[PDB]
Amino acid sequence: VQLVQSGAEVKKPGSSVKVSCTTSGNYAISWVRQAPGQGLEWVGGMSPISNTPKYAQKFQGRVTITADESTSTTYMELSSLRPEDTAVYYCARDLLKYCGGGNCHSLLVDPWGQGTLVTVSSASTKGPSVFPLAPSGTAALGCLVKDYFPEPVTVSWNSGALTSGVHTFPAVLQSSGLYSLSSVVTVPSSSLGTQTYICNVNHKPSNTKVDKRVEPKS
Amino acid sequence: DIVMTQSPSTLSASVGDRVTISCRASQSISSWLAWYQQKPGRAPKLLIYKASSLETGVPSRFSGSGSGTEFTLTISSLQPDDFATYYCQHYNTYLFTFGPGTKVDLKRTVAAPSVFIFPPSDEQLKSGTASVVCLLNNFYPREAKVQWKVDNALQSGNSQESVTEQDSKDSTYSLSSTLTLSKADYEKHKVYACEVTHQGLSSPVTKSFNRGE
Repeated sequence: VQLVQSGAEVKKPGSSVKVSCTTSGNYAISWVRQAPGQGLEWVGGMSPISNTPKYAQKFQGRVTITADESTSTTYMELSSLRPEDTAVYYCARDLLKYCGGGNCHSLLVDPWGQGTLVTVSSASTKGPSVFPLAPSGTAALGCLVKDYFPEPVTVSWNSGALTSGVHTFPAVLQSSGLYSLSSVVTVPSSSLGTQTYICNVNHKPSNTKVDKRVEPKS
Repeated sequence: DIVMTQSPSTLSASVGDRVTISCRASQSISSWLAWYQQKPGRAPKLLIYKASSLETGVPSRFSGSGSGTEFTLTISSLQPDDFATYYCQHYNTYLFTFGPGTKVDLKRTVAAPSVFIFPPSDEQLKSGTASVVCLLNNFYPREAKVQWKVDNALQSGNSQESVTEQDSKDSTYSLSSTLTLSKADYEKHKVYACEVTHQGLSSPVTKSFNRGE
């Protein structure tokens, strides 16, 4: 069994998005989202009892769920998009599972879809600026990868030859609407000034690649 | 109307421990309660429904109990696969409503962070902004406080933090805090400091620099 979802979308604030879920061998489908750093939030779905939509109160008046039985596909259309609607939207079958005293109950059962990311933003695709985090036992150094959109960037060190001690942090969304991240590495203090440390930054959406050597400051 | 809460928000435990986490409903919901497991960035998985019924294929170390307003999920011997966030969920014909989740991480010994501060690069300054970065490396547990001080004045509202997932080798966390100022504001002050409070440190550790030195 599989639920196949439509693809990731970048949408302007105020616009609407329509995400789809198609079953692989008709079920009632529900939608649950997860915004970055937040918990699971049920949006709405088709009821397996009434075969009509049910919505969470917070979205009532702004979401429409429909189903084309002829294509085994269910759709969630969310309008008047806001920044806080940026989230991964998952679909799942809402399946009647048991009854008690003549009342039957449905659950969101496995497997869910893989999720669809909807990013609500006015930002255009843009590659990052890369700045050194220069080093001052064990020393730390790094690269600040600033002002890119959308996610993701990747960072390697010394073209992949340096992996131990690396931490590449999750990106943060800045108030400007652009993402930023740092990648750091700890090395022996004695190696500074003899060895060369270069961060290799790739941002595929903008096809930007930047290499930045990170050295002690004079 | 119905509000589901969970406690504790976080739990640290060792492989082999007996773990119990709690879920509360703001009004009685009989046995209409399910539990879900979620690993980061992956779809959740149903564990328990009807408060105590194990979903098909779920390992029997999971069990649930409760009725009315108070529910619990118990893992009789926590296994490596079980570090995850657990959500309870009330279901009825009209809605589903999830609790906020409990994250279960892997216990290890306390480890204080190693702290580093990085001034803005001259190159970034040439474009009009100053990012100052404070790094807390390889610490445990997760709770940590970073305070930025600029000529002793405590900063608020102008920093953002990011944390790594627990490391698969040494079970630690690392954290960056970034203070962002305009070039003009950066040039109004001299001493830039990051003060870190963590229970592995008897006293907070401060790393600082003087602008332009």
